[PDB]
Amino acid sequence: EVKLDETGGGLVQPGRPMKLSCVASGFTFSDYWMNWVRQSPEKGLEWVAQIRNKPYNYETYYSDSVKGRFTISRDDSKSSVYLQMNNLRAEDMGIYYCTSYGYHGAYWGQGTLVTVSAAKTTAPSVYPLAPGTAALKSSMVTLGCLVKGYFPEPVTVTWNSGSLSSGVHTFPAVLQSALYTLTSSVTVPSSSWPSQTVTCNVAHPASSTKVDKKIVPRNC
Amino acid sequence: DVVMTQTPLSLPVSLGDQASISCRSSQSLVHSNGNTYLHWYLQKPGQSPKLLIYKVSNRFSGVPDRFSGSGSGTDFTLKISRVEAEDLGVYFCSQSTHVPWTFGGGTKLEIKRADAAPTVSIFPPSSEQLTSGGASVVCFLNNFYPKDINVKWKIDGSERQNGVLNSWTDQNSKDSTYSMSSTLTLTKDEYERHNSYTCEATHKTSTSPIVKSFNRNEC
Ligand SMILES: O=C(O)c1ccccc1-c1c2ccc(=O)cc-2oc2cc(O)ccc12
Repeated sequence: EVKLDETGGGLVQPGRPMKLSCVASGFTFSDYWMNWVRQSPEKGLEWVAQIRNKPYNYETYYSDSVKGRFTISRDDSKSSVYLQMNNLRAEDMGIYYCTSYGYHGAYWGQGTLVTVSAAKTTAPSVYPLAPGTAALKSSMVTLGCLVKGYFPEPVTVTWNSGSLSSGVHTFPAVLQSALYTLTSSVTVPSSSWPSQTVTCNVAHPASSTKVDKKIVPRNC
Repeated sequence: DVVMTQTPLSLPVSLGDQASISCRSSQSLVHSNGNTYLHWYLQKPGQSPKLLIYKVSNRFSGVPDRFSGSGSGTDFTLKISRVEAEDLGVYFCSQSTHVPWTFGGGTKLEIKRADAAPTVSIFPPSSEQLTSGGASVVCFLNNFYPKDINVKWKIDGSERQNGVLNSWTDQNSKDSTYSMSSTLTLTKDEYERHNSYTCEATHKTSTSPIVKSFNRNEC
């Protein structure tokens, strides 16, 4: 099991700095070239920097877009790579992936979102979505959870501390009035609800918010 | 910068079908050391890119025998023998023979399946949102196919053309359907100026629209 654990992402004001870190385990780190690649809806996938290994003197390369503003470094003693970013602009926004490239293969970390904006962090407003008249669609029931007006991304949504997996739909966040709004549906066997308790748990790291709303029946 | 061109942009296929993705480079990808640094990745919805084929044709560890890489010079192709539902997602090629390393724009693999109509659910504001003085009306259109669908909201028989947010999921890895969420966000003052809220969908599986509604007072 290899893993590239990248951290240090988040919201940052334009012109300010940010530092990303990546810790590797599960493969011989010194045999690989480390690369940061970012991804944004606009330009898609773009390579930004590279730091070679020992045999190649830890030589570094950068793309024209970040040369002079970004510095990449590694520490083989700690199986880590770092990306120091300075004077960030809107065009630097995106998901940054830590990657290791070697002779027989390559691995990519999970990615960490870097948001470059002046806007302030806004906690989300979480509200449960119960049926107008809870009976039985077929052999199922659709329940929901609304995550309204937060900033920035991402927000994590799970159902029943995570125990409810199949039958869950978490829609992509949408930007409205400078704020994100997202929803999540889950369908459960009719005999299961409202018998047992179903609740969505929402986490918004940026504002350190952690909410657990139980989905109750509502005739209104 | 070496330019990577990927074709096609979208590739619909049925389970069992064979699929071909082509990738071309503006310059030769044969490195002076003699290797050809061209790789293929698959990015599944929600996940990061995973390496499939390395250096034109080497199947990476844990990759199914049904994926093969081929080509040379500046023309490379990626073949998938028999498409499974889990192969859904975007495929990218990259060259790392030249600095800067560059990626193709990706090819989305879509899985053609039998039509399925939307399972619609409408949700009126919870008491809690109303207390903050907000009124969001949510409507789910789950597991349908094809992706192409249309939703319309009608307030008191009239068509609302302001305050609606729509969001589509990517195609499902398990059953190949699509879902969609539609939210009508009104202030609570706005929400009490009317009575009928209707979520209306148009999917080629039905000649007549699929309608879901609720009345405020009827509640
Ligand atoms: O191909 C290699 O010999 C190699 C071996 C160990 C670490 C890095 C590389 C490597 C390269 C080594 C020398 C060189 O001149 C160019 C290299 O390009 C690579 C490109 C990759 O995608 C992935 C790996 C490489």
